[PDB]
Amino acid sequence: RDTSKYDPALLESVKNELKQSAALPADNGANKTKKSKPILPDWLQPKFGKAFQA
Amino acid sequence: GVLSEYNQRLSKKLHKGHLVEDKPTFFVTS
Amino acid sequence: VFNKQQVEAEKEAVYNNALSAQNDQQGLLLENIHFTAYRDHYFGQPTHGIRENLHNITDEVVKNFVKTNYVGSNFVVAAAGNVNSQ
Amino acid sequence: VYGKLIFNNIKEYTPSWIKTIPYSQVTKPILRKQPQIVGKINADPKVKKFWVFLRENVQ
Repeated sequence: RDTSKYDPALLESVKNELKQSAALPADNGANKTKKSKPILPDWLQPKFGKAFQA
Repeated sequence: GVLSEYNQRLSKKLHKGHLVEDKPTFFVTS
Repeated sequence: VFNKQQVEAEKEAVYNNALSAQNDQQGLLLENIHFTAYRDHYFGQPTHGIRENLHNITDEVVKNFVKTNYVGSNFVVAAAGNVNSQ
Repeated sequence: VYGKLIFNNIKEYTPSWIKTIPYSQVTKPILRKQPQIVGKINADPKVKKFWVFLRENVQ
């Protein structure tokens, strides 16, 4: 059943709300935080100085 | 005084006897 | 000389350094113990500073900081190695 | 109260559609020392010395 007795604005709003109600939310892949890449502390690493061995 | 605590504390802003925030609050650690 | 454009350029680098501070797990945990040990003092705040405030620094703030803090009584110059004392 | 059930198809721990407050709203700490809430009896220096003695001789 349908007819023009319903205001076009009302029909558009109803259709949009019906579409949005069943829409499954999806991730946009934005506003991401940096991923940690830990490295060994300085005291667990060789000292800066290095010369020609032999 | 010994009983002054009760008298002083009587003047408090608390929701139904519970000391709660009056609005949403958010704390972050830098 | 601290130019506004230079500060604008370095804002991104400082923010990236603040975010990457987590790479050194021991250092970040040291900053966390400083934060938890001194909650009623600015001494607890992380050395890299608050992230959201990093973009708020201007040239004038840096100039005032260096002018009011880098004073003669605060400077100690130490020398070692093959250096002529006189 | 938040909304529809979200299954494991969302890879990120924090879905994008959630709301994150700006830095303006978050309350700032009061990084100043505040007056001590202490009664008359314990404010007496002799009582403080007694507490220290008990701490460092018997406790």
